Amino acid sequence: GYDTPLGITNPPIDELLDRVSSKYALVIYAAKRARQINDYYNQLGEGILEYVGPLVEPGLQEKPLSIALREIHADLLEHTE
Amino acid sequence: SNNSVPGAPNRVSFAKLREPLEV
Amino acid sequence: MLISQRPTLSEDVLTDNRSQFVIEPLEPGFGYTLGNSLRRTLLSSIPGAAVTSIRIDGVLHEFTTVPGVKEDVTEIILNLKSLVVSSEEDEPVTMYLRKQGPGEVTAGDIVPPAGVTVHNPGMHIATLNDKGKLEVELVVERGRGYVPAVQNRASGAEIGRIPVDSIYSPVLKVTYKVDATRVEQRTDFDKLILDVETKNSISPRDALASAGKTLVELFGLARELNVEAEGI
Amino acid sequence: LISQRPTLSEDVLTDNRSQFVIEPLEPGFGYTLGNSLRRTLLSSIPGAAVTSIRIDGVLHEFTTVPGVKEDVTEIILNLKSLVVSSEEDEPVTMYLRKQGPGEVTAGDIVPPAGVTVHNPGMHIATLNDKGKLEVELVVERGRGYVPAVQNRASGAEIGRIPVDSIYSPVLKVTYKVDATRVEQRTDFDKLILDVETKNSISPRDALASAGKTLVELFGLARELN
Amino acid sequence: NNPLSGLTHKRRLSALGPGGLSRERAGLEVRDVHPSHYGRMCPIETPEGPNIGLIGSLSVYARVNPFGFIETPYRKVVDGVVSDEIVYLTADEEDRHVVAQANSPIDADGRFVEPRVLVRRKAGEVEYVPSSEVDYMDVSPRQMVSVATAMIPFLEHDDANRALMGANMQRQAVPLVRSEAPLVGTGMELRAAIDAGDVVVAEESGVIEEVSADYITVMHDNGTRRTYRMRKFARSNHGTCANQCPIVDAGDRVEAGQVIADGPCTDDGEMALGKNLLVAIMPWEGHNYEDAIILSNRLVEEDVLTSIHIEEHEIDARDTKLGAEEITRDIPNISDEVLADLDERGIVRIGAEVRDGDILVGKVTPKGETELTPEERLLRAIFGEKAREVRDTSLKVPHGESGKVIGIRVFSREDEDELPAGVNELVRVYVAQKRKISDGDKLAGRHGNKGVIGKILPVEDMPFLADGTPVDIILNTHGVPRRMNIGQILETHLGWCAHSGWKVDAAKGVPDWAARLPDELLEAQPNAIVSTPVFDGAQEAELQGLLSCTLPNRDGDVLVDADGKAMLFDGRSGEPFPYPVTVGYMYIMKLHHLVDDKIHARSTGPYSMITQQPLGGKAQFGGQRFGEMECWAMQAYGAAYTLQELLTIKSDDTVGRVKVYEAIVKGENIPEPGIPESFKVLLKELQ
Amino acid sequence: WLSAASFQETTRVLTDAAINCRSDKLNGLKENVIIGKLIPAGTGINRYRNIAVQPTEEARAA
Amino acid sequence: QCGLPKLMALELFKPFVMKRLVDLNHAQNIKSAKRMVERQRPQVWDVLEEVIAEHPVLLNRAPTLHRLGIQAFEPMLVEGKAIQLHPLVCEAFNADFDGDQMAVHLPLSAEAQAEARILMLSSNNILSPASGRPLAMPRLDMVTGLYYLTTEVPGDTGEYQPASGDHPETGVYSSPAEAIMAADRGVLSVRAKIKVRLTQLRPPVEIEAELFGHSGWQPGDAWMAETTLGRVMFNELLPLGYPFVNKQMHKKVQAAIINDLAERYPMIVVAQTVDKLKDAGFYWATRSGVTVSMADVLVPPRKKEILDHYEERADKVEKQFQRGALNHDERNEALVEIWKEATDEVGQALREHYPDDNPIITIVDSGATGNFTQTRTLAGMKGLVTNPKGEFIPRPVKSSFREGLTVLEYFINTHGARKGLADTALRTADSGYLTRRLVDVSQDVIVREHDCQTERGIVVELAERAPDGTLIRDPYIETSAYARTLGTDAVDEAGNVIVERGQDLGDPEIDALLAAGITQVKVRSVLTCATSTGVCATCYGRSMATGKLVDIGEAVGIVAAQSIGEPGTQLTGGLPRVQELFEARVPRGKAPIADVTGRVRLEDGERFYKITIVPDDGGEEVVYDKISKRQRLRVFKHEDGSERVLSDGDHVEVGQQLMEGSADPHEVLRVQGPREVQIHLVREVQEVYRAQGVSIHDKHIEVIVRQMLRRVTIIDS
RNA sequence: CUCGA
Ligand SMILES: [Zn+2]
Repeated sequence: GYDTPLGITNPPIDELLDRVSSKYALVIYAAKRARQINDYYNQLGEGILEYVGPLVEPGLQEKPLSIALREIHADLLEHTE
Repeated sequence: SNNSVPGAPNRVSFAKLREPLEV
Repeated sequence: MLISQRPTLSEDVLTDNRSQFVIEPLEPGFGYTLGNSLRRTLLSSIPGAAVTSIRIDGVLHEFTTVPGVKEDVTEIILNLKSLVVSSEEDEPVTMYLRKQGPGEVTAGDIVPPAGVTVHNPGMHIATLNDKGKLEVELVVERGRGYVPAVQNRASGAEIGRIPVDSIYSPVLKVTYKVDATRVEQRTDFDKLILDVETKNSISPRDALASAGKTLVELFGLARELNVEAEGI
Repeated sequence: LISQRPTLSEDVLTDNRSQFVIEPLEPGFGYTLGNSLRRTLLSSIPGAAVTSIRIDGVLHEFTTVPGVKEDVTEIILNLKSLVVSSEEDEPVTMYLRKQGPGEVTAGDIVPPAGVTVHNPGMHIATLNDKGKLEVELVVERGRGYVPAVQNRASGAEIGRIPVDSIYSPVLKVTYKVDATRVEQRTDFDKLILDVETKNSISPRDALASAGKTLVELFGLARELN
Repeated sequence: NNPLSGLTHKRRLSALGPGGLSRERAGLEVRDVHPSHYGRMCPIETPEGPNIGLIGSLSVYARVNPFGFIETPYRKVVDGVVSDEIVYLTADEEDRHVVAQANSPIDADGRFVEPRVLVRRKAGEVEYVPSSEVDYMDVSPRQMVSVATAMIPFLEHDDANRALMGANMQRQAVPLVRSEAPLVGTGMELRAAIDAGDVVVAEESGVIEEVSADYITVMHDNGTRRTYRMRKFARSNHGTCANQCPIVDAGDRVEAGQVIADGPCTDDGEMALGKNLLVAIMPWEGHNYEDAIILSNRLVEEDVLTSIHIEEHEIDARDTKLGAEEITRDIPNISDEVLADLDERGIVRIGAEVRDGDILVGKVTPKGETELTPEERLLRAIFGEKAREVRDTSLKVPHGESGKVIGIRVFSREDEDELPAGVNELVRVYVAQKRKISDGDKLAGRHGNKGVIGKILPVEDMPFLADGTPVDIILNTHGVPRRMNIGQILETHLGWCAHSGWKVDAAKGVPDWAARLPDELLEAQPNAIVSTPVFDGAQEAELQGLLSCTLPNRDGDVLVDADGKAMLFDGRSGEPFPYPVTVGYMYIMKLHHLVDDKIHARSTGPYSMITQQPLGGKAQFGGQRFGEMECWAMQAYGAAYTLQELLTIKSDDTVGRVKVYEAIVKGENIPEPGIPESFKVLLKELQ
Repeated sequence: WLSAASFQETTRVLTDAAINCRSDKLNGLKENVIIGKLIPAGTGINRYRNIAVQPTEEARAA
Repeated sequence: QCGLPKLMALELFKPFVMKRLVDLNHAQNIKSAKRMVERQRPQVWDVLEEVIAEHPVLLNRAPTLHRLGIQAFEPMLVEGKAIQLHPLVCEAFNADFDGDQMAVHLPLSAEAQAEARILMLSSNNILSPASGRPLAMPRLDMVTGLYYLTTEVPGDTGEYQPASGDHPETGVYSSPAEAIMAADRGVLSVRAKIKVRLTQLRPPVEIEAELFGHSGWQPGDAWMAETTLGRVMFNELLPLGYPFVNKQMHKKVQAAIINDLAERYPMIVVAQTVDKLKDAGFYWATRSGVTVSMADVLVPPRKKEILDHYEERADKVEKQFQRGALNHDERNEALVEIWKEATDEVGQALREHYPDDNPIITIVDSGATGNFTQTRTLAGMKGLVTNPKGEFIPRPVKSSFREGLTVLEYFINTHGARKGLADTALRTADSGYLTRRLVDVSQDVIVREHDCQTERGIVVELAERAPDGTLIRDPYIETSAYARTLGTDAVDEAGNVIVERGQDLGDPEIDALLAAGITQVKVRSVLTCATSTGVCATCYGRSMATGKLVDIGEAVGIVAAQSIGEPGTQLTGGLPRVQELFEARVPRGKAPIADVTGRVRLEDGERFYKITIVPDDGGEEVVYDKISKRQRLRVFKHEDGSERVLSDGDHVEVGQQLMEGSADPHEVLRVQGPREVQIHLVREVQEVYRAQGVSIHDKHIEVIVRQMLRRVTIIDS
């Protein structure tokens, strides 16, 4: 019911506020998952017990914050308050 | 004309009042 | 001059008769130069056919209401103006539309003479009242662009004939905008976006190809002067 | 109301100005054609200009030459008015040697084979008894306006002084249309294009270059997907 | 900055200083205009910062008596009759009489036309009074304004606020490569340029014997010769280019006191603080939105607003504890390619183009062995480079600087040059940059109408007139009727009439509007220069009449209407604009606020030794200050992590900032912030 | 006393702070800003700060 | 989006660029990768574009008055050396383009980028947190561009003509695309009124009911409209399904639409719709013919006649001063009222003489910018100017800036102009000082609980009922009633409750109580919130910026302090009055109060004033002593007559203001209680900001007063 | 010290 979100407005901030309780809680969900994806890309060539890789298909040279923000949008993560 | 004392370009003034004392 | 290569044309198909075209990338700032020219060429220089004047039986000096139908006069003229049609004869062609009895009139209930083609037979025209009858004569001509009804005053005979606005152009609505695209390091190069919504007489592809042909011929008049150089 | 193919006929006003009438055109079509020609004329017409100069006694723009009234900056500004054409389409050098007294004009330049100066009367510098001016002038061929190429980007050494290059040979372009709005079956627009150049090329040669530019360009819509 | 800024500075009246008052000890009463300031201190020209009212400019005709008070001239009125006898009165002497306004209707003999005339009285009272009561009257209308203020045409149509900015920004004009005198002037530009002292006036009459770009020689009538030397490409106090050019030619008779050569911001002896630009008053696609400016690229192609700037770079070779710093081309671990622009001494050569980071003076300083990092000593062992006990301390080009090296000056203790004790060599390198007008550079007019450059369109995109000539500058219309500076509109109208010329209908007598105009104004050639003196000059009746008889162009067509508007064509689409637009010529100045200087950015860099926080200022390569109010904004957003990141690892965390830089180049994640070193210092100070 | 000494009357606050021997519980916006802790507001409160994110058991083949 | 220079982004992202230069093997090691960025090798510009991709940055313009003084943007590499800022965020930054500079800050950690992407992004902050009304809306050129095409012109070409004679109805188009083709040829004007068959715009809810009603209008269904082509083009900008608005787009109309779009439609739709309004406004502002010329500055026709009539009255008052019949102090006041009435007559002579086609009138009347007072000064007369004393000069500036002031007129004008700029530097210092005092007093006020469950609240005057029976909307609904939450069910005369307890008072939910006859609501307030330290979200209410209930953890105290201190730049009461209230000073007015309810005993004289009150129940007489220089407030006596000047025999209530002025808030506490003194401080502060054109929700004022009454003193240990 | 918003 809206034009295609371009750039940093995707995913739409409205839908992201549904899997989460508040604006502030979405920040921690995305940031901690972004650190997991970044640790996967840095521990992919060495070691085990590496963090879970990108749950969704990542785009080329996509920032871990963006991947994490789509995994949150696709209902692929949990939480613990 | 405006300021016809040193040899400047002829700038024409919309002057209605005369200048009694120069700067 | 100097070579300016790699300008391409892509098409995104929104609907069957509405597409978006992108010409990318163009030298700064050629998108603006040809943006308004492509639009005006589409909207005003493609041959098409449309209704020039109509005449309704029973409507002589009133033009307020038609007895036997719910729609008044101007509402009949509107949905008749949106009737899409194509003809192979350049001279004007007269068609007749007649249907009696309670029911509904469509553009399929029209009888088209040989050479003309009605492309929207399912278009509603009029609702016929109980024991209702509607006779109307349509005049179809070829032309280009949009000509007001006032100039069709001579086409109607002095006997209850009313002239209508002629939407000759097969395309309906065209808009354009220019954005920026960096090929190498500079971001000055232009990206032109054309949005053309056309009737079902022709697709947006052929409408653009027709505008290109007529433009190459137009600027060809200037090219024929000397045939000098310029980078491609 | 059917088609008649449009016609383009030329009218000359001076040696570097001509009017062009194009008729008949669809109503509302004349303004856009005149613009698309004006925009292509003012920007994308090939021409030649001086890229860089080299004066013997100087090493940069911000200095003077003994005996000349103008500093090197003012001499370069006067050389920005130079109109020149070149057949080589490659870097080529012009020379200028003049001993004072007297005035150095554009006619005092000795152009190599292929290039030619189109206003031999342009003032360049004023020289007295002690004045001597020896200048080399590199002339390339391009289009539009390119700023002075840096010495770090080029291989030019310290002596060379790069200059801005104004390659466009057209000077002033405008248009007017006459709309036939008499309510009848026949309405049409007549475009009157006005083109003034800088004696480097004739006005019809410029319009021909803008013609081949737009014929080539608009041919992109004709190819199918 | 420009000759006018220097002249105004020598005529400043400052209340601050010893024996005066402190800035903290100056209420709103010391700063505002006093009725005794009439004809003595200007009520317009004063800064708008914290020094408002504390710094004034002396009025034009004002002078100082040996007592210390300021005298201003007046015309002594005998018995209601204006006399040419002029006497200077002090402040209290003026209060003991009553004076008539300068623009009083006066008979050719001297008697006032009206019995009651506007007269100023003691305690700032303005009222009508009998003609037999007027004791004195003002010399000139502009008697109360300053030199810079007297340079604003149609000043009487501009409110005091924008007039203050108009005069203050004229002193900020940048001397351009070539100078154009304004079409619409006031007459003050000539005396302002000559009395400034940045031109070359002939002391004695004579003929020009020899003229060069270097000097001018004058052969006097008695037989003696005086030679004036031109100041060429000299750096001013503020980095502008002070460059004088000869005007006269060989064998020209020149009278005494005549300008034979003019310098920066001067054209034929008049102040040329800007250029005449073809202006259109219309909004244009939002690029000129609220005070932004749209410019034609012609001003870039033709160096209309190009200015020369010169920077001074300096470095010295001292005696250190372990030897002496030496200026040498031999610099450790530097290729022959960076040192390629240096001569055999280690100095950059004249004429070389230097970007930022390039070496200007190669200086090496000896560093002790006991001052080496463990890694640096290992790195020295794994490369076998012995005898490199010196480090690099060369003079490099700062960030944002680039230009041609135009001059070098070397001072050596070895060569009898007296340097401060402990210095062996001193080198100064002058770099000149040619700055074209750029997006973001600040332009302004004479009526306080300022704005930065938001967009420089190609010459074909510009809205162009009927004959194809595109406009040069587009000014948003919304920012005109708020500021109450209609003078820019009236200047635009008169400016066009000056560019085109006019011819008043002489048949059937002189028309009723041009009855007050001098006979020299009834006809004007294109590109004519005119004067609108302050509080005198052109009236709107005469201006409206001139627009009606503007001269046609070369084709014989009149482009602007009697209303002053003209029909423009959209250069982007081709369709003419639906309504006529005001078009004319306005004098635009390039102010000394250029993005080339005001841009700055920093990843890391120097830190203050005591507080371990990043340095300040662009010149020190410092960072921006996230102040107290900015922390309230982060807290208001709830951006806790962004706020902690700003105040710890990005500022004064000694170990956190290094581990953040490593984590970025490693691709790792950002580590956890530590304890700010500034908080450690606070505790050690409470102790 | 640390939030007060940074507002107004620094010496008047530090004198009474040392006489009364006051101890400051570092739990406030102004205090955490000075020492470098996360402010107890917004994304800094313990409700949002200590949160564990784990993917749902669904995963791709590789 | 924002545009930063390439040379700024390279240094800002320098370590990130070095990392990528060494990954793509443009550089051997990280050491040489640094030398490449310092030397600006051509490879870095291709690498830099990959780096800044979707990495937000922070833009800041000092002074940072409110939290929107710093916003997050998506950087876009642009040439040149200037920062490119969006035209809609100019209002928040208070940033014109006359030499302003902004600071850029790059968030590094994942949490900081997430805080910029979600919390600080410019698109997620369209509404003002202080008032809830939009900020990123058309403001200058944009409102003029929209106001242009949404104008009905009676004589415009292509206008609809009724069927008469042999020709039918002229000016009825089948499709808006046809109307566009008509406007292209030159037959139809964009502002001409016509009839168009629309098929992709929902009709107004008025006419949608009669055409369909049973089912909503569907994209594809047709209907006729009597608008202009421009008004149709304007309605295409707002999202599909929005009710067609056939109004003229004033700034107020556009603000109302965007406010309604923010309440109902989601965030991303509002951000994209206002981008469409921006592009459309700038397009038509270019072609709206808005221009300033000397011809468009029309002078009053009766200019000489009006001034000669008041010069006559001024000469008569001057002659009435020559015979000594008027005091010198009274002559000035007499001439002031003569010239104040003169400037009003010249101002009225300009409104009627100026057409509405004139661009100077179109700018002011479309809400673009400027007053008519400025227009009057431009074309009519400056009027009475002030000397550095303060009172108006007995002689006005008769000339207009179009005419040209005289030497003495200009000189006397500068007196008020310079002191106008001078005190502005001092008034901003006291403003910022008050602001930082409010910041420190409420810095730790956080939302820590969802609902404290206290049924306590306060009564809000929703509306007032006229004597005839009509209910008049209260002026304080915006700042005191909207965005509240209920603490008591609203009951009308019937037993049914219109709105439940704990429901956010939206825009239609206020009209529900308005049309129900009830004129008073009991709403949850942050004053009554019984929480240990912070405040609960239910008592706070709707976050004005978020448009929903405030989230737990939002530092509403700092937001409140910024909301009050941001408009403190413009005051005259005045700014010292605001400091008299927040510092709990014994005010200058020092108005008395009724300590006990009862009967008034007015014992007035001329040497002094003394008033007693007989207690309505027991007690003894309470004697006061007041100076005769004050005057009694017209107290709403029990007679229901609000203009009842307090004479003896009136029935005043406890804690009733006696004489005019400002009652001592210290004494208001020890009379009516903490609950009432808080309400006094709230709407007393609110009267100062309301009397200046600033709308601050009472919510923020209440957050400060809650901190003033958190402490009590000890009487007995 | 001076200036810019
Ligand atoms: Zn609560």
